[PDB]
Amino acid sequence: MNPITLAIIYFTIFLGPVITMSSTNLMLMWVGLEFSLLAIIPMLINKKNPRSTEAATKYFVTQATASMIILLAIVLNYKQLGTWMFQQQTNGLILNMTLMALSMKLGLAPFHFWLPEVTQGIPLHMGLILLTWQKIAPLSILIQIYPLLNSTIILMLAITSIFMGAWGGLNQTQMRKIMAYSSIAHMGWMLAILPYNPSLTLLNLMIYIILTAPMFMALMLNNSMTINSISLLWNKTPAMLTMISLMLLSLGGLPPLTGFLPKWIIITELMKNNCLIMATLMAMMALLNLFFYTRLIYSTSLTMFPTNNNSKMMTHQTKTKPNLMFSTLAIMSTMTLPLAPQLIT
Amino acid sequence: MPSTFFNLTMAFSLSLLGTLMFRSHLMSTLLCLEGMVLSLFIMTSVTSLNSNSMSSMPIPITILVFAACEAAVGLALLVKVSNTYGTDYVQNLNLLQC
Amino acid sequence: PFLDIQKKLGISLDRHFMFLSAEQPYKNAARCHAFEKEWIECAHGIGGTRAKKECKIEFDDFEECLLRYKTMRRMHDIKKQREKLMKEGKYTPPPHHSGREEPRP
Amino acid sequence: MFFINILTLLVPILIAMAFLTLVERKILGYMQLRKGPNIVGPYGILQPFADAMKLFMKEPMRPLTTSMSLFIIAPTLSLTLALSLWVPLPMPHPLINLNLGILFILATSSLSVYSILWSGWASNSKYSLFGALRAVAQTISYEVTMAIILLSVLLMNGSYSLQTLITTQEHMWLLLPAWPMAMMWFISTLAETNRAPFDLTEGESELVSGFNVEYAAGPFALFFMAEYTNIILMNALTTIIFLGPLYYINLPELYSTNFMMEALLLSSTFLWIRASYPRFRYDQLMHLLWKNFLPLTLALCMWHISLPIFTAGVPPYM
Amino acid sequence: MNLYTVIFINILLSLTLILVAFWLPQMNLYSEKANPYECGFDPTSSARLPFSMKFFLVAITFLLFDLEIALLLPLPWAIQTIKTSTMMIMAFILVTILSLGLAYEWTQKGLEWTE
Amino acid sequence: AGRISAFLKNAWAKEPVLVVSFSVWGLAIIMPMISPYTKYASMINKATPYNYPVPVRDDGNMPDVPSHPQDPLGPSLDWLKNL
Amino acid sequence: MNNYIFVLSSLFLVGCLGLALKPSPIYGGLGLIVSGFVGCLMVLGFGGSFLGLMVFLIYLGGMLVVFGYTTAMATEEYPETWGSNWLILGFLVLGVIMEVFLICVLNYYDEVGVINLDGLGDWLMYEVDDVGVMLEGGIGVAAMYSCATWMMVVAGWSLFAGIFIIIEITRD
Amino acid sequence: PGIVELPTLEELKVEEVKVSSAVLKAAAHHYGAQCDKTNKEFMLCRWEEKDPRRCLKEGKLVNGCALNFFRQIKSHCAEPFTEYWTCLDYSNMQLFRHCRQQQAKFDQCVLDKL
Amino acid sequence: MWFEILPGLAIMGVCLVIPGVSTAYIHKFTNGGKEKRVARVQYQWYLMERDRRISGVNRYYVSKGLENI
Ligand SMILES: CCCCCCCCCCCCO[C@@H]1O[C@H](CO)[C@@H](O[C@H]2O[C@H](CO)[C@@H](O)[C@H](O)[C@H]2O)[C@H](O)[C@H]1O
Ligand SMILES: CCCCCCCCCCCCO[C@@H]1O[C@H](CO)[C@@H](O[C@H]2O[C@H](CO)[C@@H](O)[C@H](O)[C@H]2O)[C@H](O)[C@H]1O
Ligand SMILES: CCCCCCCCCCCCO[C@@H]1O[C@H](CO)[C@@H](O[C@H]2O[C@H](CO)[C@@H](O)[C@H](O)[C@H]2O)[C@H](O)[C@H]1O
Ligand SMILES: CCCCCCCCCCCCO[C@@H]1O[C@H](CO)[C@@H](O[C@H]2O[C@H](CO)[C@@H](O)[C@H](O)[C@H]2O)[C@H](O)[C@H]1O
Ligand SMILES: CCCCCCCCCCCCO[C@@H]1O[C@H](CO)[C@@H](O[C@H]2O[C@H](CO)[C@@H](O)[C@H](O)[C@H]2O)[C@H](O)[C@H]1O
Ligand SMILES: CCCCCCCCCCCCO[C@@H]1O[C@H](CO)[C@@H](O[C@H]2O[C@H](CO)[C@@H](O)[C@H](O)[C@H]2O)[C@H](O)[C@H]1O
Repeated sequence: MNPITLAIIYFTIFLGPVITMSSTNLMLMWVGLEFSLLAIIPMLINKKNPRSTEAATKYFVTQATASMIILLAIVLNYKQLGTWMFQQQTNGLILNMTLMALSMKLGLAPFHFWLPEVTQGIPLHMGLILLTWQKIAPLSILIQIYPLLNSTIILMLAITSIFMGAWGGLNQTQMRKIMAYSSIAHMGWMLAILPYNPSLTLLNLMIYIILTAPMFMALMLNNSMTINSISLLWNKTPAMLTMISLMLLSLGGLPPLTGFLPKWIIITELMKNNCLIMATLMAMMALLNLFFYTRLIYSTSLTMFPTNNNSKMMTHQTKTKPNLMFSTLAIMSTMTLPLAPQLIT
Repeated sequence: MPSTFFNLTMAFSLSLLGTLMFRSHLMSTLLCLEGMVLSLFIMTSVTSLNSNSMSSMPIPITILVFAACEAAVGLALLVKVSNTYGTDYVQNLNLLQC
Repeated sequence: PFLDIQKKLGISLDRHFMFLSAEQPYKNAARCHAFEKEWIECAHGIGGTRAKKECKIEFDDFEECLLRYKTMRRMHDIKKQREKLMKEGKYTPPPHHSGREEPRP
Repeated sequence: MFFINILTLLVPILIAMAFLTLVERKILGYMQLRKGPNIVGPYGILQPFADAMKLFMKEPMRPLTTSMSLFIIAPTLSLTLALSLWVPLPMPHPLINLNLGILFILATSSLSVYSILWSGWASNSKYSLFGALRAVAQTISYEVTMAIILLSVLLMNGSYSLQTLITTQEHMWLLLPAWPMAMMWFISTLAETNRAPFDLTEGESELVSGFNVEYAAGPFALFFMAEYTNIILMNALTTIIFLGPLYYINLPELYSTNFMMEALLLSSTFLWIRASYPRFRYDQLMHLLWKNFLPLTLALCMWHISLPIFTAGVPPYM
Repeated sequence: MNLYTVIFINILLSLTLILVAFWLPQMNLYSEKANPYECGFDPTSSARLPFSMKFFLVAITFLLFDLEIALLLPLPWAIQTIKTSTMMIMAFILVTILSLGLAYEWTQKGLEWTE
Repeated sequence: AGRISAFLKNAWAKEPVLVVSFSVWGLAIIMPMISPYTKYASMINKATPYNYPVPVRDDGNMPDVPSHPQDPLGPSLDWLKNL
Repeated sequence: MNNYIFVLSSLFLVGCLGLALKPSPIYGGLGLIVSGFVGCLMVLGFGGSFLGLMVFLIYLGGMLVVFGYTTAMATEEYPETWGSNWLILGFLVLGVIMEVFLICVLNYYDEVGVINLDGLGDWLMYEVDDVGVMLEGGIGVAAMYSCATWMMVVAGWSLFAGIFIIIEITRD
Repeated sequence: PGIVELPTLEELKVEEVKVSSAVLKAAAHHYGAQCDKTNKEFMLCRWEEKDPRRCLKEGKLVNGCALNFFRQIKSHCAEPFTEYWTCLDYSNMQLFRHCRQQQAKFDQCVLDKL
Repeated sequence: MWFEILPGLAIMGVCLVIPGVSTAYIHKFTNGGKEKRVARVQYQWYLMERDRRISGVNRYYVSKGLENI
């Protein structure tokens, strides 16, 4: 696409969440959700082949249906209270329908089946955008109404998302699905702590973003979609194995990496509220994430899979990637646990 | 007013049922997404008129503005789905299971 | 908001038509402007949790003006009790309720 | 007394519609160096009634492949909307006084495109489907400019009420401050009413008869009555908007007589145009409207937004 | 009420002419009369098959421009505001981006029909 | 400065619709800036009295608020009669 | 005339029931026109005018395009109608039975709260400035040019971006 | 919870100004400049009090002055006034601009006579 | 010749004047010899309703002037 289209489309993608985040009125929050939905569509389907077209279609009908449900909440609330914002007096069922619709937009299970497939049909950089920047708008709405959310709905969604994300990711050889199920599981953690401490949902989002960004950038370095494709990194970009491994352990919540901090503080704050049972199952199923992250580490940095003859040409050539952002996000996403007290508050 | 919102709200539910219960054509599911926009627009219009809130009457227009864009973007996608398989049947959009 | 930019810059992109009692074109009050203006002034500065209990009087009145549940109930009871009397034959409406008043002015 | 007032609207219009078919055939005649009808009655005056009677004794068609519900609905809708476009017209006092009459005319006119679409689709024939998909193309062509042209003219008028155009044009036709929009408005009305050189939905040359190829008898008669009623109305509307007839509150008979003379004259120019030009290609109709009229109409919309502002000539709300 | 009366009267006339057209003529139905028309030969295929739309991009661009009419139609009321500078500036920009959007599509061969 | 005239003459010959469209578009943005009447558009709209002019209680420190409407004080529409 | 609004909302409901059963998009586009028209009449009954005619205008142009797309992309040999299939015909009939039941039931257990059949018409217009002048919905919608100019920026940008969005989506 | 206090039907009795709108509109400009002080106090009462029950005295002085104003025209300028509003009544919007000739005669009666 | 078009053009002319003339007169015949009152805004509708109430015959067009006070 020509530079005018990129400027218009990339500005609109950026504009959406900023409108949702800066808006007092609910209809303007909805408007920002529409900008993101509309402008991402051309980006997703740019390569125009049978798979990205299905991906851009499944995404549209999912996110448009969820939009209509959110709008119904915004309108039933204006009927009940004559105002364009949710109040303590807003009907209970109005809030729950907003929650289910937004979770449908985030990809939280059981409204999750679309996310792994859409992430699979699109290029890596748009998976990065979809799994990161596109989550801030629905989440910023939820953080604005956390005093009102029914915790029983939120915890069932979070428990479901942590389980389904673990089980789903355990069966995947496609990296883009492993990233989608990774996302689903982490959204479970952000959502579980939402009605209690919304600040910890922002900590878990930010740490997830700076872990998920370099991971995509790492796969975008050689355009590697499979476990066998990523297994050739020792013979292609061996300098990358040291930080891919840590980021994967960091995404797994293993100490003493930055990714342990979000799970650990969420568990700590959940049990300040006596949320013992939910917290225990959440931490016990987060163990399953580490297993299929460990399996990836086995295939890439801790063993050498067979390589092919044509990869010798690849070595004669010179790469201009990755950029200075990959190194900055790799270190901060793994070696920042000793700064934990400065991140929570 | 009480009886009207109940009928309008049930109208929105029927279209949400229509959207969530696919048949063959993707175009038919697009028309249900317009049944929902029409129900929401009529509710907002009646709410604003009944309460005499003139400052809220811009809002029903924006719903139509941001509903057309979806209808346009939805129809644009339906062209790409037809250019691939020659129909708009949803059962064809299933490559991504693997 | 989540990024109080409008408040920081001191502008108002959408803050000025949030509720019924907001400014209307040609100074046309909205229905229940009096009640809402009371409720928003009651619950101002004390926070949402205090306001849910300490401005329950203002809110339940605004809620009644807006939705009129009790008003329709009450007028349903008067009309239904009159229906019962008239079937028995113990009440005939006045001339001014049966379409024969001396109109004012 | 209101029912009698419907009679003195729907009957004179229907009689005037029929004779438009006779005037069309004789003006086209003399323009082609012949005489047109002149045997069926004195100078053919009975020819319209013969054609009507013959069409309603002709066997009606129920094709085996046809979708009957829409097949029948479509001609019924066509003639209903043609007659309904008339009830708001102020001449100089309208039968039904609407605040947003102009929108009622825009909205009713658009809905009548569905009689072409549904009939063509319901015929389940290839030539009738070609005709329907030209109705879609023709509407996409003229709709955008036609609404904006009205917006430009109504910013000198102050409202969407048709009866307020009488008062706007008390001292001058809107044709003078607005002749560029009248020129573009006039061509739109030829496209709105499927009139040559824009008879693309019918287009006997390319499509045998277009959307109504499978229609015979009385159902086909209703389509024509609708087509010719619209011609009078669109030219009657153009007479009110742009050629404001003389209005004296003491002589309402003057306004009607002057209104009629200009409406007849504009209706003739439709017949004059049909005899003079070849038919557009329906792809070229879109290019005419989107690449010529639309750029000019947007500029005139911006001209007429600013024009009342920098002359302090804002029309009154009432 | 008048506007409801006049339109039922219009509908009843259209209905009444429809009934007379079907029950007055003498009808003789047989299969070869009621087949579809196609210039004297049998159709080679049903008329319900897909019919490619060579102007589809203009069709959906009509929708976007159709809603931009819905934003300009309040102008007759809007020129009654005290904030004339604002009303005018918003109006000029709105029409100008519709024009800028139209120019982009025109130069991208978007108004051209697909061959 | 020399080639433009050649272009403009060229466009004016073969594309007057666009040359007319740009001129009218650009002429509509200049005319409000330079007209000596653009200021009255707001004033006339402000001088049209839809709502009732609710009177104010005369405390006693109102020396420039008329008592009776036919007083020599208050906003006047002479500029509009003689406009 | 006391049942007037109730009937319009009942017709609106069916139009969306027929729409939800999803026959051929030729008929689904017919239900949206009749629901669009019915819904237009509701906004008129409640005192609207500009909002009534606009939603009718906008949905008239949307179904024109949708018709063009149906004949090109969403058409099969034997288009389905509401009577075409016995199972759909069952749920259209049954769907109407349910509303006659839900309205009658819910009217029995509250009598006023939701459906107040006893008092249809009594509660349509609540207040109205009887000596007003400036009250048309057009004046409220026109506030986008002065007071809620932000509404128009996002609306204009939405449409402006959409042209760029669709040209890229449909590009070859 | 409280009992709304309503005035009794004999608290609401006044002498009515039973003239058609054209009659009021024809006399509207002079009446605004003659019954102004009485009129201007009722409106102040109404916006200050926000209650119709609290101004049922100022509002009966509105009817007091409106009737006096018409009695002064029914005793000095009855026929110039009757030609004017009878001509203002004809128009369907009761527009002043169709009666500038009768209007002048009625003005040149109140001015000289009153 | 060409003037043989006139017999039909004249019929069409008479037909197109009956609507305007008949409606104007019918309005006067059903509104006491006055133009049918137009009500664009609520204020004008209020005046008609008040005129209907003070007429004494429940018709808004039966005006009462100074005779009545
Ligand atoms: C990426 C964000 C940063 C850039 C910010 C946005 C400003 C960009 C300025 C550079 C603009 C260049 O963008 C310019 O776009 C036009 C269309 O508009 C393209 O031009 C295109 O249309 C013209 C129309 O005559 C034809 O030649 C052809 O169809 C095609 O080339 C140019 O090839 C490109 O040079
Ligand atoms: C305030 C405005 C904010 C603007 C925000 C801008 C965010 C930055 C966007 C960066 C986009 C560039 O990122 C994207 O890079 C990838 C490579 O990874 C390119 O993507 C590429 O994928 C593969 C191989 O990589 C190629 O076969 C393909 O043809 C090409 O598209 C895209 O063409 C480019 O768009
Ligand atoms: C209960 C009365 C109240 C109204 C009920 C109707 C509400 C609206 C429902 C709209 C959805 C219809 O739900 C319908 O579900 C059926 C399965 O049953 C699915 O339909 C699918 O299976 C059925 C059954 O063989 C086939 O006839 C159909 O052609 C096929 O598409 C679709 O997903 C949806 O068309
Ligand atoms: C990105 C798209 C941008 C392209 C479109 C740009 C449009 C820009 C239009 C600028 C024109 C504004 O023009 C401006 O009009 C206003 C009011 O109308 C005038 O303002 C004047 O009149 C107003 C009332 O009308 C008075 O209250 C004010 O005190 C006085 O200054 C300005 O003197 C003139 O400069
Ligand atoms: C597309 C299909 C549309 C069909 C929709 C249905 C149309 C019929 C409307 C049914 C709604 C209720 O219709 C009618 O409402 C009135 C008041 O409004 C009810 O109530 C009426 O009778 C009751 C006693 O029973 C009395 O208080 C009084 O006379 C009146 O209120 C009636 O019992 C009911 O017959
Ligand atoms: C980077 C992406 C965003 C860039 C594009 C958007 C730029 C903003 C343009 C929209 C500007 C709206 O500008 C905003 O208008 C509103 C009303 O319209 C004004 O707000 C005003 O509203 C009403 C006016 O009756 C008053 O009651 C209120 O007190 C006053 O604040 C704001 O003071 C002004 O800031």
